Amino acid sequence: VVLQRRDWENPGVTQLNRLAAHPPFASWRNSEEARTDRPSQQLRSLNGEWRFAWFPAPEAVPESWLECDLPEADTVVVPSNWQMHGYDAPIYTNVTYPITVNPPFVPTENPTGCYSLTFNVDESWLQEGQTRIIFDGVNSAFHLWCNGRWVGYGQDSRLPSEFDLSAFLRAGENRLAVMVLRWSDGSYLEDQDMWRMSGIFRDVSLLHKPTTQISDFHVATRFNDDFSRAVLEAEVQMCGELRDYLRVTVSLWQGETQVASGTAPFGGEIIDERGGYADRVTLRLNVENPKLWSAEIPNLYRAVVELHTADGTLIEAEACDVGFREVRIENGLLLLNGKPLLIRGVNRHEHHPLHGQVMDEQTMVQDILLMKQNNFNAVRCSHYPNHPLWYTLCDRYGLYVVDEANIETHGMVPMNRLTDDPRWLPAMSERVTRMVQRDRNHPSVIIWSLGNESGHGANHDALYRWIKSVDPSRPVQYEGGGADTTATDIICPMYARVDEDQPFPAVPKWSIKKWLSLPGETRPLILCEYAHAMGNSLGGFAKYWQAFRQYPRLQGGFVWDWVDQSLIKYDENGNPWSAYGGDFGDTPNDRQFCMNGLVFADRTPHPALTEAKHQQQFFQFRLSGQTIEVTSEYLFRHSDNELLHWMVALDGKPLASGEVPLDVAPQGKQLIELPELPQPESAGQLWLTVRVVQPNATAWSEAGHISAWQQWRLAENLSVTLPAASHAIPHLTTSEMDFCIELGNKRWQFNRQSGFLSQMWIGDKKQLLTPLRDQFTRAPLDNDIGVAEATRIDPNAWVERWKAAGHYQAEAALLQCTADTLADAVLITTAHAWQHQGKTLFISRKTYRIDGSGQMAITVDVEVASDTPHPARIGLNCQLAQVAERVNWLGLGPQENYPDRLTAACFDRWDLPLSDMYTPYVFPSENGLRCGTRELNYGPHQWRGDFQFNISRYSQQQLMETSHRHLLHAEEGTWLNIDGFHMGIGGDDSWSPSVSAEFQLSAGRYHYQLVWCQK
Amino acid sequence: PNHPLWYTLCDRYGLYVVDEANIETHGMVPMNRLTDDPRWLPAMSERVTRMVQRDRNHPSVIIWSLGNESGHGANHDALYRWIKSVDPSRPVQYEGGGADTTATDIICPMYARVDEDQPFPAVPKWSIKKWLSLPGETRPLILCEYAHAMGNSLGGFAKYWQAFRQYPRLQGGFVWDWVDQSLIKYDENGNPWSAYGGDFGDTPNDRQFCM
Amino acid sequence: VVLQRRDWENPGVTQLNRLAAHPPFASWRNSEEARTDRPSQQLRSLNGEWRFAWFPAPEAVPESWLECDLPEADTVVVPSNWQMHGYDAPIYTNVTYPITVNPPFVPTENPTGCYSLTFNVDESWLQEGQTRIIFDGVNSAFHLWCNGRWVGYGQDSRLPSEFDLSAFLRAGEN
Ligand SMILES: CC(C)S[C@@H]1O[C@H](CO)[C@H](O)[C@H](O)[C@H]1O
Ligand SMILES: CC(C)S[C@@H]1O[C@H](CO)[C@H](O)[C@H](O)[C@H]1O
Ligand SMILES: [Mg+2]
Ligand SMILES: [Mg+2]
Ligand SMILES: [Mg+2]
Ligand SMILES: [Mg+2]
Ligand code: NA
Ligand code: NA
Ligand code: NA
Ligand code: NA
Ligand code: NA
Repeated sequence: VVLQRRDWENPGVTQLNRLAAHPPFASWRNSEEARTDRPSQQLRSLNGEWRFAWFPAPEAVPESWLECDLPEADTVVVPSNWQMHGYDAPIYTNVTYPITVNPPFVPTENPTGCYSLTFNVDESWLQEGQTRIIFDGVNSAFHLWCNGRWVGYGQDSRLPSEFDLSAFLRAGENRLAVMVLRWSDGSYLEDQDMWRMSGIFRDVSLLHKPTTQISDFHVATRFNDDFSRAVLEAEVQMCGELRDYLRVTVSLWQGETQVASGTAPFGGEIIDERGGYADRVTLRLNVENPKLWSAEIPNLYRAVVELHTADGTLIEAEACDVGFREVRIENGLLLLNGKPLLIRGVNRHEHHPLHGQVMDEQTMVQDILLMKQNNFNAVRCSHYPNHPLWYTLCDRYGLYVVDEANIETHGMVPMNRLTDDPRWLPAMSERVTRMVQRDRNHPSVIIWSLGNESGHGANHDALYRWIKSVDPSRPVQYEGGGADTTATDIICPMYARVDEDQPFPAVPKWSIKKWLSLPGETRPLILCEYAHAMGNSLGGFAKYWQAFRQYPRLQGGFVWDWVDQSLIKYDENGNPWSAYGGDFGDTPNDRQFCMNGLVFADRTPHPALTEAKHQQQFFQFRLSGQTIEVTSEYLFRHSDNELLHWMVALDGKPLASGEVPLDVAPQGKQLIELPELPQPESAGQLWLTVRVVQPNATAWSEAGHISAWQQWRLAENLSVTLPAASHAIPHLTTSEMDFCIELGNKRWQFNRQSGFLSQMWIGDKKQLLTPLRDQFTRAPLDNDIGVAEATRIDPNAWVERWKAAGHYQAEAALLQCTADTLADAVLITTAHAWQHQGKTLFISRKTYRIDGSGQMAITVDVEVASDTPHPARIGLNCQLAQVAERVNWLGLGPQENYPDRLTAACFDRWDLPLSDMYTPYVFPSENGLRCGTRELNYGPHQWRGDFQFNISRYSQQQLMETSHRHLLHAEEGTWLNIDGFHMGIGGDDSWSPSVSAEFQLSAGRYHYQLVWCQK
Repeated sequence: PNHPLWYTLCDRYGLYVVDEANIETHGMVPMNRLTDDPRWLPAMSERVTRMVQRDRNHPSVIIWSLGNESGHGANHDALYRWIKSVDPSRPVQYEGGGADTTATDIICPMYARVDEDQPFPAVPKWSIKKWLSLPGETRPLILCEYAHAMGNSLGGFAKYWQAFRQYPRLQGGFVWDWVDQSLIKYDENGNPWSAYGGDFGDTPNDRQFCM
Repeated sequence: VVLQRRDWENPGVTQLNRLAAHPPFASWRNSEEARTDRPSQQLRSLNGEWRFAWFPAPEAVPESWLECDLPEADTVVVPSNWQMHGYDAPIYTNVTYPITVNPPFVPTENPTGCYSLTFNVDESWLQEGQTRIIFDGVNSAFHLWCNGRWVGYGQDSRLPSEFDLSAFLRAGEN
């Protein structure tokens, strides 16, 4: 019958004998436990060691397994994904379905997980009431047997499936048998861009309820105009036998204080001609001056729902955290408690590099802490309902949540093929309706989402209206079909750019500024996805935030995304390395596209995270003469855990510092006048830095937390004093092959065949391993690479244009190499042409001036042919002989920064270990650049000028040639890249050119100057 | 939905048709117990979607109905929007939950009187003249059922028609109903007679209310 | 499977193997016949004399009935309501359900109409294309078998239920 019906190939059967969905239950039999959220003896965990056997198909499972343990089975921890235990390979595919697209059919080879548990049930649980099993997450579908008897069936990987086991259990030893199918008709609705895994990956629990029970409860909070009065409305539903003596009490608590209470017998108001709900009641509680919930101040109350008898005997209690907040759209603005939100959001998948898609509390808290510490106030559940604890944590820590239905049909052609099909409406409706029924009481959830990347079908319109009808308290959004369809309250595009239109047919991505004012358009715009943080990315992130702040109806967005979906593999010596698509024999696959995070999989930050933090700052600063103006972007809180540290430094040398307490009302301004600063004697640029510091620890941060910072140039004194002339004079030695410059024991060698500084000497120690040459290329970032365009690779991608123009193959041709003796210096003049098969790409003209002081002044003038694609960089490189421990620089830092991602970096004197000047991106690329650098120190060398640089033990060539970071080997000496100019990194998306025009090297003629000397 | 030939005949002879989904849950307590329940949405959706897919090409079909006497539930709102989305060419009506809910483009009460209010709790039947001008109301009013023609009836039929002609937004209605649902039985003499509820041993029954 | 699954007591199962709904089809192989709305050779009526046996419950139906005619069956006109042929009583109730309100369950004593038809199919219909059966209205739910083999299931008394019979039919008698 089970093998005969094939319920996993029928979108009309999404469950059999599954109980109704509901908010989180614990069936407390003690009111104080419910109030204080203590554990409940009526809610047991079945997590721990289970038995597991893997089969290639459900037809291969022996019938004996229903009755007793398979000797061949292993003992595994549950929850788990079975790919994480190595029973088969996890698959990384983005858009293309991991199975042949033939709905509703799945492959006959369907990996099957056979889970079983032998466990005790006490007779007291069976003597009365109802015992149910709860599977919080099973991927992708499953049948359930209890003591050899079939119980039911479930689909939807991301919401709990519950079954009444009351008639199946015996007192004493019981056995569960769970047959989990990797593929089902549900998989067609689960095409999210992530690892495709399977198994019992979320909690399993047993819940005992009395026969007469609270079956559902809904909490709403409505307010007066100024939010000084609230009504809390609680609708309560029961199951079992109705009796006149039954009562529902709802009490509301602030800490240990009961704030309000209401009691009523069952019997709802008249609904229609047939009467009302005899099995429901609605309690209304008045609350004066409620403490309001926000991400800023997550004020929470506790509501306790008691089912009891008139004489005061408790039957059972349930409870939830209540956050008094109103979400509404009015006049084109999304308001929370009357105030326009600015969403500092991120998309977050549930991912662990060891445990796969199994979530644990520690990882969840770590993510929330890091989010809040980096000025995020909002998270999108991309693209499925989360582990239930996630919402409890967001309620308490204070984050705005977009709860999203587990529906994505990205790989369909066209994308709406299923979602326009009425045959798929039931299956889609359950994914939406069961999420709402589960999560509707969480205050952190402020917006519902209908799913992701499933086009726009009539099924979306139906389910949009269903949500609007059952829950008017939360806007509904959905991006599919062009981001502004009739199924969305919010214009919610993905990767729409700030100023640049991308007018695709049918589904254009308008520039976000333009989008708001299209004829007839009134809604708020919040990007559901933007700033694709794949690898070295988040270029142009500041452009988004400038527009967010300037335009009221641009209310932010959610970065894609939080955490790299890299998985851990082990080499022969047991050393872990980070793996991505294809590393498990999974094919077809989308390689490194699973890694788009602001943090690595182990939650170590990428440099891009600091740019996010800075741009999402909650205080804005302006400087006018002596006065600093601080503006608060908080909506609800005063700045009561904030002080402003200011610091004035001359070229990194502190000159004055101080601190002022911040007392800024929400949306307010404070004026801080600095003291009149003493005049510095020496030349250089004064820099003002201000930090906002949180003196007191919070639930989410340590004492001393820096939340905001800003820098300005103050007065500059130009160096006018003549460098007191040295008496020494360098000597020119000329041979046919070389120009050699000599000063004391210092020697500079210029090769006359190549035209490059080929070697330098201090005494008898060589300084270079490779000659100092021009470099116009970088090891391609993920943004440079893009995607494959079916029959070939996209010719529009930066890497493809560079390769086609012969940038990586370009060979230097010497045009001129001359030497001149001056009064107190030797002048070397060179010119090179870089050519590809007869076409001149670049001309470099250099002068090298070596004087008595031992300094070599390099002047570089470059012509770039207007018809060659703009080059990745205009700079010089060499492999230095020395490996030193520290790198010291006066410039932007301390972290990696690029021309379109350097707003977070500060100008100062920085000192780091060499290893910190390399960014360990899992997919290797150009990395570790620091911009606006005036002085660089490494070992015996000092370079001065105005440049960008990176420095590491890996050549651009190796980075370019290596697919994984663990495969990188330190080279002899140290590779130095010094750029006069470096192209932006982009990142608006990672599958098309995204470097903005002002960050491309398009000027045609470039000049930079550099001084190389010994320090 | 009717036998498919009905719509062909209405196309050709010329009658305006309200096509109505096969959903009536009158005997539930309260009336919307199933239609507000998301577990019943799939079964309900099929009765609406499959009607629209069958009948959408008939010119005689000018209005879609979501069913009859099933209260007002969230499933009605979903299915109302589904129809507006797939077929913008036809208004959608539904009488349940008070005749003027968010699930109807047309105020479509049953047995609302001309001048007399019937102020039932939750689901009042206002006078039709009064209903039109209720604060914020703009929709046309067309009675889905009026003038209950049971036996010696249609008293005051003129009163409806006077109002229909006078008020532009009173655009008429559908009499209840066309044909007596009596069945033929045979006695001892083998002579046919007209039978109603109870006459087949059927019990409980509602007697002559089928006529 | 059929008696075990009890699809008639499950609001999540409204059909099995039923084809998508669509506007009226006739599948004319001649454009002029289509234009003039004349009969189509590809649309046959199965109305007429069928075999029928009444049972008090689906459990009471003999397995043999799938394979061959039941001797106790009567020959009846279809389309028909079996109450009009006197097999059980038609019930007139207005609001109150004729069954106990206990959704989704129905009485165990659930009158069951066992219809059958022996009919012929042209060999040409089977050598090419797709042959479907169309039930314009069946009240209130039904399972369908063809040549002893289970085809599918349908609900909603007032809309056509269509099933693909191509793999079930043989040339000649079915
Ligand atoms: C590559 C695009 C055509 S689809 C693109 O893929 C991304 C890869 O991280 C994300 O999954 C985005 O949501 C999706 O729009
Ligand atoms: C008797 C009323 C309470 S219900 C009333 O019954 C009528 C009897 O013909 C019709 O069926 C109407 O549609 C219905 O509203
Ligand atoms: Mg299925
Ligand atoms: Mg996708
Ligand atoms: Mg704990
Ligand atoms: Mg059924
Ligand atoms: Na804004
Ligand atoms: Na991705
Ligand atoms: Na590489
Ligand atoms: Na009129
Ligand atoms: Na009647």
